[PDB]
Amino acid sequence: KVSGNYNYLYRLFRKSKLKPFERDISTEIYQAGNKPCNGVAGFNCYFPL
Amino acid sequence: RGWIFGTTLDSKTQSLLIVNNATNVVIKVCEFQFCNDPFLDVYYHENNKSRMESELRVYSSANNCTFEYVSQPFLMDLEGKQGNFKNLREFVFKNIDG
Ligand SMILES: *[C@@H]1O[C@H](CO)[C@@H](O)[C@H](O)[C@H]1NC(C)=O
Ligand SMILES: *[C@@H]1O[C@H](CO)[C@@H](O)[C@H](O)[C@H]1NC(C)=O
Ligand SMILES: *[C@@H]1O[C@H](CO)[C@@H](O)[C@H](O)[C@H]1NC(C)=O
Repeated sequence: KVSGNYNYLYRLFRKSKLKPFERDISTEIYQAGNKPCNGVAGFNCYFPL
Repeated sequence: RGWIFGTTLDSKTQSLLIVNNATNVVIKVCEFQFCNDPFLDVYYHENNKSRMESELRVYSSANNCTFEYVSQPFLMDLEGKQGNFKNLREFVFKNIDG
């Protein structure tokens, strides 16, 4: 796609390492820093995907 | 009639759904929000009437649920011609690498 393709995604941050051959798809925000966001995704609340 | 395996058992974590039939099995994986509505009758007592057929009311919702499985029945309801020799059904469940 001349404008690029954005349908192919990857998760970035998670709580711990992945077990061998186990999917961990989830829809929520990452707890980083000192602000456990409730979906606000503000500062220190990065989207995993 | 069956067993449930999973975590938090909601439409936010991948969940199992294992139910045993007369002679079948309907193991599946889904993200159903719940299915705990059997609708117990006001006269559900078996002393008067034991009639309880297809009392499932299951998989109310399925947002991302495609993985399904069916096979032959697991439990073989058998009778020793008396209740004293009850079928000591024994099962062992472990879930290493699928
Ligand atoms: C459960 O078993 C009955 C009879 O044993 C059968 O009619 C029915 O189709 C089975 N359930 C499913 C989902 O196939
Ligand atoms: C038992 O159930 C039947 C219908 O299932 C009902 O007609 C009857 O009144 C109940 N009680 C007795 C004592 O039979
Ligand atoms: C899952 O189901 C929801 C229901 O609205 C849908 O929006 C979504 O695209 C489906 N797929 C994923 C990967 O969430």
